[PDB]
Amino acid sequence: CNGVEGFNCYFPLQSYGFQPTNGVGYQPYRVVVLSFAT
Amino acid sequence: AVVTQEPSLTVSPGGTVTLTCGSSTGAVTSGHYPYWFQQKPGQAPRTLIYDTSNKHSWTPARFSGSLLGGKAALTLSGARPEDEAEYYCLLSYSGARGVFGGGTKLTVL
Amino acid sequence: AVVTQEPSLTVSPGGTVTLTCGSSTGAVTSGHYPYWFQQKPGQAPRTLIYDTSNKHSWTPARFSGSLLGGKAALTLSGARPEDEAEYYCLLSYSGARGVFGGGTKLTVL
Amino acid sequence: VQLVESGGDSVQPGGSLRLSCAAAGFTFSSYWMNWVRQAPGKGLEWVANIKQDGSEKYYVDSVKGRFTISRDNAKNSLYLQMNSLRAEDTAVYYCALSSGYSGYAGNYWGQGTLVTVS
Amino acid sequence: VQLVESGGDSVQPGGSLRLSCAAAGFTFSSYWMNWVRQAPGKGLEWVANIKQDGSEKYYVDSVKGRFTISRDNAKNSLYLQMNSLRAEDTAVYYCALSSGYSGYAGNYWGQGTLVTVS
Repeated sequence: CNGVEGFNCYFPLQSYGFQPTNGVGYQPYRVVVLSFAT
Repeated sequence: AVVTQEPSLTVSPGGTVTLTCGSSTGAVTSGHYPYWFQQKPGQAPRTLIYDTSNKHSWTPARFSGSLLGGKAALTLSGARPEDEAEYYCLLSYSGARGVFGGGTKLTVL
Repeated sequence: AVVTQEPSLTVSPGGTVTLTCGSSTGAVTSGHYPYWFQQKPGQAPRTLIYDTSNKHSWTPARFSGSLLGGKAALTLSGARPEDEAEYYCLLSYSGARGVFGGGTKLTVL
Repeated sequence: VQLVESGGDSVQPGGSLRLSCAAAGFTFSSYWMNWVRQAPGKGLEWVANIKQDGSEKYYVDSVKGRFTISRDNAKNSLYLQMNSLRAEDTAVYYCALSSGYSGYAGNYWGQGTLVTVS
Repeated sequence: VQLVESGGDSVQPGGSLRLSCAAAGFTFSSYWMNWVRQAPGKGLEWVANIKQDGSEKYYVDSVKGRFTISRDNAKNSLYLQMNSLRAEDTAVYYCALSSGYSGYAGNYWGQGTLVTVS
């Protein structure tokens, strides 16, 4: 896996297949987390 | 050692694509570990799909290395003008002596 | 969308029980919000455990909605003849399209 | 908290059947409404669901495109219509009320209605 | 991951030509090394392969007995020699690196070298 993509050597990132017709649970969702004096 | 493909496909921008490939005998399965390549004019062929369904890092995620009814395919979820290219398939057989299909030309309307 | 269970369990009166359930992929966690049901002959299924470990008011406290090594379970601290029933598990997945296991029959010796 | 389910009958394959469930003793439009079926001698099969406000529906893939759910919040009830019903689809259908975290699985169950296809 | 291929030139039919490919940016003796040719106006033709350690070689039947592959793991490169080269064999030859399950087909491609026979 020394710089060469192949079997058992995968690129670490994968995109989401977001489409308007892709059910409910496969739709894109916007998430904001507000993590907790000024 | 015969592999065939649909000679050409025309797709409207944003439309889907189904490019197909297969052997004259048996059926295409994961055991053929099918490969798909994309070639633009003046360029070397570039592998998009390897080992049936694994997609390369340089390949747009709009492309999908799916299989059909005993056939290999390279589909698109929405084609763009940038995708105009000749696409090629390669299947393995009894060993590492693969056979390429005739080539399937993809254009965008 | 595959869920499996141990087909049956036999427990002596006063003995403990470990009924198990799980998915063919990944592991069962609280994110599957697992449910367990009890069905006696002639009766509708009744939920005993919901959302992993919450027990219902009509469920004997001898029952416990615990998790095991990447699996759901319904255990007993001491089984009684009144508990003879078919038990079922249900897991959530990508959405509210849950899958039931094959069913685990509990009898008392 | 009572769930009253009916509509099961003896029907012919290739046809359709509409089942229904009425809520009593609780508010309908505050919970998710589930459908589960059980063939005699078999375990439970997940069939379908519907969100509290009817904006979302869920089906087990095996009935997708054949089963439809609709509801009337003013009557505290829901309907499940199954088209192209198969001879193999002999089962007791059950209405269940989901008050859990996701609304995906029921806590309270009705008595069930028997659907026989011949 | 670069594949540098050369050796293509204008040659006469009935003679022979040795092509070569050098690896850069990656380990040579961990992957299979492929050869593919493309006649202008035509699709891709599979020509040959060689196993990671050189113990096995593969050819398309059409070049069997004419094409030979050898390699030097200390130079990170391989050579393809084609004997009894035909006038019909006008094509760009490409070097490709196979890191896949079987090693039969390449993932990475070089720019190619043109072989013209007249």
